[PDB]
Amino acid sequence: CWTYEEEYYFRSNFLQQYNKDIRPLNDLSKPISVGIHLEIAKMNDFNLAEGRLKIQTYLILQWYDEKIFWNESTYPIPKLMVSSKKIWSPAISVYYTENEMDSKDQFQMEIYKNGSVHQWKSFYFNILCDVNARAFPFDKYTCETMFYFNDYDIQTAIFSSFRCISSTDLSRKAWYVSFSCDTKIGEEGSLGQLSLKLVRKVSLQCLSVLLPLFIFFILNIMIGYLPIESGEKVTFATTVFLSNVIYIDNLSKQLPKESSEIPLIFLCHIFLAFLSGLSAVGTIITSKIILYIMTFISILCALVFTSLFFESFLD
Amino acid sequence: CWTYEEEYYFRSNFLQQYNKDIRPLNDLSKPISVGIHLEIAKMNDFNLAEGRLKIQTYLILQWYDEKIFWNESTYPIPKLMVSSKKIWSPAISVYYTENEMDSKDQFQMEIYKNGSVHQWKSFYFNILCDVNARAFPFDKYTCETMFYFNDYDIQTAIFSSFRCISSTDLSRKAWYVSFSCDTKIGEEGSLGQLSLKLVRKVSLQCLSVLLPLFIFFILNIMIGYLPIESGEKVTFATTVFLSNVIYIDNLSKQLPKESSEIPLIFLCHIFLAFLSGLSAVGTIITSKIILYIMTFISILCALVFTSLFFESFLD
Amino acid sequence: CWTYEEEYYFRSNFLQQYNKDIRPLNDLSKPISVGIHLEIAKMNDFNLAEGRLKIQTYLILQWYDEKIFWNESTYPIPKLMVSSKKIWSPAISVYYTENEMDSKDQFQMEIYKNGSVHQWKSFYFNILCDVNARAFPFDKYTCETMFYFNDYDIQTAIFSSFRCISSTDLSRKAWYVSFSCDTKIGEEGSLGQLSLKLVRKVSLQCLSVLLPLFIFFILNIMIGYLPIESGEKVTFATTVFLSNVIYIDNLSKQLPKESSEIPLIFLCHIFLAFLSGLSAVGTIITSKIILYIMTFISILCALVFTSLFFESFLD
Amino acid sequence: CWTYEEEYYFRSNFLQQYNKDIRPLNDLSKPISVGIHLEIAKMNDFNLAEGRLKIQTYLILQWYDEKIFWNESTYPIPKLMVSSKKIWSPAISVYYTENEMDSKDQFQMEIYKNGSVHQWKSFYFNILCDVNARAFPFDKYTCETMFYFNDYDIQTAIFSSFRCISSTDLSRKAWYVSFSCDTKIGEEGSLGQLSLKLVRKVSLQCLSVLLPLFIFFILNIMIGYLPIESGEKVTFATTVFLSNVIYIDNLSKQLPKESSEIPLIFLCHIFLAFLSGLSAVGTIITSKIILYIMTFISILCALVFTSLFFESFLD
Amino acid sequence: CWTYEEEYYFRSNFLQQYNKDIRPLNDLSKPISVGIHLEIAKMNDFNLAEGRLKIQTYLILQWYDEKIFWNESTYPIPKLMVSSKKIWSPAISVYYTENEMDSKDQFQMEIYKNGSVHQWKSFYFNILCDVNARAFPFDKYTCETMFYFNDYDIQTAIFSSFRCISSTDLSRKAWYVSFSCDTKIGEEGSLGQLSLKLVRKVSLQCLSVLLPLFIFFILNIMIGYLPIESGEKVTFATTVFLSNVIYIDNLSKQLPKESSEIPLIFLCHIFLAFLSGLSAVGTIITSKIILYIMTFISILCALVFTSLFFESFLD
Ligand SMILES: *[C@@H]1O[C@H](CO)[C@@H](O[C@@H]2O[C@H](CO)[C@@H](O[C@@H]3O[C@H](CO)[C@@H](O)[C@H](O)[C@@H]3O)[C@H](O)[C@H]2NC(C)=O)[C@H](O)[C@H]1NC(C)=O
Ligand SMILES: *[C@@H]1O[C@H](CO)[C@@H](O[C@@H]2O[C@H](CO)[C@@H](O[C@@H]3O[C@H](CO)[C@@H](O)[C@H](O)[C@@H]3O)[C@H](O)[C@H]2NC(C)=O)[C@H](O)[C@H]1NC(C)=O
Ligand SMILES: *[C@@H]1O[C@H](CO)[C@@H](O[C@@H]2O[C@H](CO)[C@@H](O[C@@H]3O[C@H](CO)[C@@H](O)[C@H](O)[C@@H]3O)[C@H](O)[C@H]2NC(C)=O)[C@H](O)[C@H]1NC(C)=O
Ligand SMILES: *[C@@H]1O[C@H](CO)[C@@H](O[C@@H]2O[C@H](CO)[C@@H](O[C@@H]3O[C@H](CO)[C@@H](O)[C@H](O)[C@@H]3O)[C@H](O)[C@H]2NC(C)=O)[C@H](O)[C@H]1NC(C)=O
Ligand SMILES: *[C@@H]1O[C@H](CO)[C@@H](O[C@@H]2O[C@H](CO)[C@@H](O[C@@H]3O[C@H](CO)[C@@H](O)[C@H](O)[C@@H]3O)[C@H](O)[C@H]2NC(C)=O)[C@H](O)[C@H]1NC(C)=O
Ligand SMILES: CC[N+](CC)(CC(=O)Nc1c(C)cccc1C)Cc1ccccc1
Ligand SMILES: CC[N+](CC)(CC(=O)Nc1c(C)cccc1C)Cc1ccccc1
Ligand SMILES: CC[N+](CC)(CC(=O)Nc1c(C)cccc1C)Cc1ccccc1
Ligand SMILES: CC[N+](CC)(CC(=O)Nc1c(C)cccc1C)Cc1ccccc1
Ligand SMILES: CC[N+](CC)(CC(=O)Nc1c(C)cccc1C)Cc1ccccc1
Repeated sequence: CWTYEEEYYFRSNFLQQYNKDIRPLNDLSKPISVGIHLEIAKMNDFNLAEGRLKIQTYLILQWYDEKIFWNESTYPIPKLMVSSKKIWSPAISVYYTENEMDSKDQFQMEIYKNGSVHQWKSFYFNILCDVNARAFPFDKYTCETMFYFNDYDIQTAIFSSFRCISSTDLSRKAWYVSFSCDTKIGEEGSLGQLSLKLVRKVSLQCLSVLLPLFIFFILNIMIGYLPIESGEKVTFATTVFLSNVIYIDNLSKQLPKESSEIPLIFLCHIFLAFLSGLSAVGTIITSKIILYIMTFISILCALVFTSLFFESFLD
Repeated sequence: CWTYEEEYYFRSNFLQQYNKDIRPLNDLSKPISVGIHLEIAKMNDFNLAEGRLKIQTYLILQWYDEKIFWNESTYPIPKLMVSSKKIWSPAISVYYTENEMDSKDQFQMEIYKNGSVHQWKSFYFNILCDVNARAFPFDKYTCETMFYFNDYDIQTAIFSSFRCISSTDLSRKAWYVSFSCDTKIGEEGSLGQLSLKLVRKVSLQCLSVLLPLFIFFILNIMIGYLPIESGEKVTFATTVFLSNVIYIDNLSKQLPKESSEIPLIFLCHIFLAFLSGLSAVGTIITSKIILYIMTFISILCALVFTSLFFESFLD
Repeated sequence: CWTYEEEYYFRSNFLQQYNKDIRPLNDLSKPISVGIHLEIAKMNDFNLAEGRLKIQTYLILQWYDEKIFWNESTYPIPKLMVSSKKIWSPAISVYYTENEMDSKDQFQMEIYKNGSVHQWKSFYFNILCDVNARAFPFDKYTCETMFYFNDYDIQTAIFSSFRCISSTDLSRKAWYVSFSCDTKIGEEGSLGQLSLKLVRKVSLQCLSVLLPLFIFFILNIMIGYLPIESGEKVTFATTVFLSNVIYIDNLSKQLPKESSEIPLIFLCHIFLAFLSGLSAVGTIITSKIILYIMTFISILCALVFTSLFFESFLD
Repeated sequence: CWTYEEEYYFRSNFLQQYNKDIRPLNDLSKPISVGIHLEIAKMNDFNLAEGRLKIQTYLILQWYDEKIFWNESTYPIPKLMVSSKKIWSPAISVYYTENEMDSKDQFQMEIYKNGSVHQWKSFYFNILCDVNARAFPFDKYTCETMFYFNDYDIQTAIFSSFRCISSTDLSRKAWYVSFSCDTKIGEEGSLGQLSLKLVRKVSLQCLSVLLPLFIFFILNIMIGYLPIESGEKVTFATTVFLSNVIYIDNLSKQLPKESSEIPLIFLCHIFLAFLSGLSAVGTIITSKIILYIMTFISILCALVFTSLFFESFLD
Repeated sequence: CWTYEEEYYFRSNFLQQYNKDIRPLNDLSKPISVGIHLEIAKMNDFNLAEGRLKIQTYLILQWYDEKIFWNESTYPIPKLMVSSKKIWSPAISVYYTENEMDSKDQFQMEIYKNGSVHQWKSFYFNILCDVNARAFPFDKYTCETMFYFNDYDIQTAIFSSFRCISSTDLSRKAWYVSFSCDTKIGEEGSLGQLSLKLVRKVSLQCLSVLLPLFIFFILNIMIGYLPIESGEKVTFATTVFLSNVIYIDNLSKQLPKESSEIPLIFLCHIFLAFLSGLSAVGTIITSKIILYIMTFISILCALVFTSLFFESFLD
């Protein structure tokens, strides 16, 4: 039941010989052990096509201050909240986001009688991702980032643990999210790794991108069965060809810009456009002076590519 | 009728033994009760398609400072405005917007003779929303967020109330907005839950989504009654099929992404496309030469989808 | 002809018993009168379709400091420039933009011998607008916001005047701008109201939005006078309908998010698409088993709508 | 060869009776003369269609501090670098960008033995521009802005000079950039006027726009020299009409907004559309059963517009 | 094995006669030598079409503080981490990004017993690039930036070295990146010149602009060898030519904005069009009153352009 006056007197006289610039140890030749417990709360996913996933994480850093220990016999307080600029706290940062991460300290530290210190932090940053889009829509992403100390190497401060959990609502929207994190020993200090794996789901909206690949397909075989007596055919074919190539342009603006392998949808569209153009050329050449063969080739190639797509299919 | 000199003296000598880092209580073993009165002022709606609603709220925090009580006998001032960095105030935040909420303190606190303190705050944040598009064009959105203390748990500071009102303009902008908020007890402290539910008002701007379905329904059913003597029947069937599939492609781009269940319009149109394609395939197979039974069943399937669509109709 | 040393001596000893947190009045029970002179400098109009106009205004606040009066007999200075953080100034803000307006105090206050103080401020904020699109593309907007004190109510500080002017270059670019501003008495203090009225010009570039409609009108009535012999008519028409319904979606994207009345362009496009669909159905049923009648109906409806548009026409 | 110790001693005792809030003059009734030397380094051009050109400029302000003069007899230092918050420097700003210019001071001031002070500044601001698109694609723009003291009027501080230069790599791509600079005298003190004139280059990619102008020209002339025996002439004329109007729309989507006058190419294509439609309706009348007059009118108008276009043609 | 108390005592008494505004030299008439070691970590190339590449670099500045030398005999500390606002550090900046680079000092400095000081910095800035489009899609970019001291010239501070390395993952993604950096001597002090060269990799996705040309080429050369007896030849030529105009319009939207040369592919296409259209004209006009000649010229010039492209062809 500590009253205001004694908490005031304590706060006046509990950092007497304390310098927040010095790691709180009785022997400074050894590292200070900091534990981390991380929770991935949300993902943005806006620029995931360009290779950047904007995620938010919550950290609970825990360490031991060996200079701010007291006992209730003299100060009947079991714990306190102390601002971040009054005592030593470690500065953490993640690779490739130093300049685009505001890092405003707003959560005070919580310090116990025996020196245990807990600090709350939240990071909102881009984690770069590598895209495997051979099967599209069902692209797969792998992401990685490393947390490190802003000022301390392995001989000055070390991550004693690194655990990650999830809010259970990461994978609720069009992603299978699987994470793993553990502490590594980097060249310039102790690092905490964080690896994410995102696998797109089978949403109807994502599969709508297949319909164009259907349309042209129909239109393609639909050049064959037309008024061959009329020259309209060649013109019609040309028209289709144009549309197809234009669509490919628009298509390239959606595909993950840089995949480990070329997506099969693009190859199918290229094949269809090439076949339509050659069909127009062939019909006009015949008019100057194959059907079943063209249909057989189309069927063979399309079935091979669809079989590959089924092979790479996920559920 | 306090003059400038006596208010100057009071301001000089009214925080003598006061530390703003300490909750203003005479017994600190119990939580400080903070009451909140909230008003949802505006909505953005821009990114509601992605699943984020950007709202602005005005908060009136009210608590009791037990160390700044005075009486008019010695200080003829009934109330004062004192800056946010002179006396203790609680820092509030909302889930999932810690790192994208500027939180600039610009309104001073108002303190009465007996310690009653009122503070004004304004938050402008993204409240994540979940979309149900079963009845699209009309969609339903549910949004939720929680307010919490940056620094205090249930044993150090508690929300004694949580009330919300509106500006009477949220309803006007093409949305039925209904909200409900109350104080909860979370795992890590007292929380203020705020829940929003947005339905979409009826607009004549949804003939854009009704007309195509009606016209395509009529065209599709009219394929049965044609100059069946003419082979053009299969031509009409194919052209209608392509038109339907192109419409599917266009439509799928204006449905919400994270839809809980597939919208009914999509099912109606995709089934109509299936029907027309089956009709064309049957016509061509007959020309070159179970189908009828399936078509008969299909019409019933469309009747089922249309009944579900009308059952979910709003006003 | 005051020298550096006497201005130095003055600046050292002219805020002796002054607290910038107190209103500079000899009797603090009465309000402090602050006069405002505003000027709308520029408009953005980028997001005006979404219902937000971004304007920049210049303010000249003028009040009387009843505690910093001096006379040239002792200090040969007629006036001074004193930084904003040395003497009391009122904090002003506007509705619905508290969280997205960066308060950078960069202009010093100008204080005369008799206490008159002038301060320069510049605000850059969104002002929400209500749209009327009954006549489109010649849409009309009404916008409105209020200025208020951050920290003072009617019994503490009051706007003694509120006057606005314009830079004369507001209406030079595709808008007729009319403004009006006066001081009101709000529930929570004195308010300064600012009302804008924007009316779009007749820019011939804007008129191209009517060009697509004309394309269809032609194609539409260009369905009857064709090689009807070729049942394909049905097909051409179905193409037309598809095109119209793919346009209408983009147009709905273009239209103002919400209008007090439904724009006529949308209704006309809906009618044209409907007529095209019925034309297809009619040719189909006729082939299973009007031209001049269809033309008369189209002419009547179009003339009625254009007559309503001309009735609503302004300038 | 001044050592560390004597520079330390100098820095300690060279602002003894110096207030940075007072203009450094021995007679403060007269203005302080500040000289400016500006260099336009880069332009952004991204929003130049909307009328905003984002430019970066480097300023070297020069003035004379009459209170920080010393001689090497007592302080063997010829010049020093002193931070911006130790001595008086003038605050400069530009019109219509006060709220969207960071204005971070990062370059120290260079002060010589006799008081001459040089300061570096870099502005990155939008400068509103007026577009003249009569000649398209060779559109031309004019921009202007003014620099002014944040805190001083003509009787307290004046610009003694205002010179400008370019970066020598400014007009090297797609623009003929010209500049002018002079010291005006407004109602709120001395002003520094900066005027820019941008003229688009003759990049052959832009000349691609002229290809359609000839195509649709060829097509209109071509309508007459065809198998007029076939009534299809109506169909072909309607086709060129529809294509021309569709183009007109697409091009209008490219023309700059708020243009001073309607571009010539727009009128050319409008008249070509009119000619095509007139020919189509004339052929329809012929089928129902002025030609040479229409051809003469069209040739005259098109040749007049082309002569004009080529008259303004640059290079 | 230094304990907390002696490090506290050291930090209290190791900046006794130190001014962080003074370069840490014993003879200040000579420059202070600062070494740099740079690493381009990532690049964004989102706006690379506009000519701006956004790269992130990591710097390790190294210099010698001649005033903070101590020895272990009195202070058993071999090195220390000291904040950036306790001792002198140089301010570095790069050309043309002063106003769009946050520059937050977050990494402390590491100082050794003998005065060697290291500092960590990270810059995230745009580096302007020049585009060569002669080989399309295999465009080549050249970029350059210059690092300099915010406050020091060649007689006050100098870059003793300037070395750059790479993270080895720059070129992993659709770019050949080759850097080079060395120190220069500019007119405003020592400079660090950084040069980049980007050359797009030869993918298959970047070979979908080959097919549209090739096919078109054939089509264009297939206008001559046709059933010339059939007058429809001219109609097919108009169809292909309209396709050509549409494809030219599409392609003009993909080229880099400001290329030094004229993209060869764009040339090929536009020239093929103009000459084929002239051939069709020639045919119709002559009938109103060459084929092989136009085919020969088209082949000659198209092959000349293709060879000109193959010349610079990369892999
Ligand atoms: C320093 O003091 C702190 C708190 O005074 C100690 O931490 C607390 O230690 C107790 C056990 O001594 C923990 O109790 C256990 O908590 C878990 C919750 O995960 C619960 O499941 C168990 O049934 C049990 O109640 C308590 O959680 C823990 N709290 C915190 C915040 O750490 C710490 O152990 C002391 N260290 C030393 C070296 O004395
Ligand atoms: C501490 O002092 C404050 C103000 O001096 C007290 O708050 C005020 O309490 C009075 C009643 O004592 C309230 O009067 C009532 O106001 C309501 C408005 O809802 C009105 O409908 C009633 O007819 C009556 O006039 C007054 O509103 C209220 N004002 C504020 C700003 O809180 C507070 O009760 C005092 N606390 C204690 C423990 O004495
Ligand atoms: C306190 O002192 C200030 C400045 O000495 C007084 O304001 C000034 O008052 C004079 C007249 O007393 C004004 O002169 C007039 O100015 C207008 C411009 O609007 C001009 O058109 C007239 O011909 C005449 O010259 C002067 O403008 C005005 N200046 C300012 C900045 O307010 C103020 O009246 C004094 N107040 C008291 C209570 O004595
Ligand atoms: C106060 O002292 C400063 C520097 O100590 C003087 O500025 C410098 O003045 C000298 C002449 O006294 C200038 O020398 C000339 O420089 C030009 C460069 O344009 C050169 O072409 C000539 O051959 C000659 O060397 C020097 O440039 C100039 N430097 C600067 C940075 O301004 C200033 O004149 C003194 N003022 C008074 C009132 O004594
Ligand atoms: C001032 O003290 C610092 C550190 O005490 C000295 O820097 C260090 O100097 C030693 C040699 O005296 C270097 O050792 C060598 O390091 C290289 C790594 O490149 C290694 O390959 C060699 O086998 C050898 O171990 C050490 O690297 C170096 N460290 C740093 C961070 O620079 C510095 O030389 C002293 N200055 C003077 C003037 O004595
Ligand atoms: C949900 C409360 N939340 C977010 C509002 C995060 C939090 O404690 N989750 C958490 C963590 C971080 C680790 C393990 C287990 C759990 C449940 C509080 C918070 C913590 C640090 C910084 C900011 C907020
Ligand atoms: C409209 C005035 N307004 C916004 C300009 C908000 C305000 O009082 N509404 C309100 C609240 C917040 C609670 C209950 C009842 C009402 C009417 C003032 C304000 C309050 C807090 C923070 C910022 C501004
Ligand atoms: C044009 C000079 N200008 C803008 C550059 C604005 C200014 O005085 N016009 C003004 C105002 C604000 C009210 C009434 C009458 C007039 C002429 C100076 C300025 C004023 C306040 C803040 C920033 C700049
Ligand atoms: C190129 C060096 N540069 C830009 C990196 C600008 C500079 O000296 N050009 C300059 C100026 C500003 C006026 C007249 C003549 C010249 C050559 C240095 C700089 C100057 C001021 C502010 C920031 C940087
Ligand atoms: C990978 C660690 N990293 C980035 C996390 C960069 C780093 O040491 N690479 C580096 C440099 C900068 C120069 C030479 C050799 C190497 C390996 C540390 C770092 C350095 C400066 C600023 C911030 C972080």
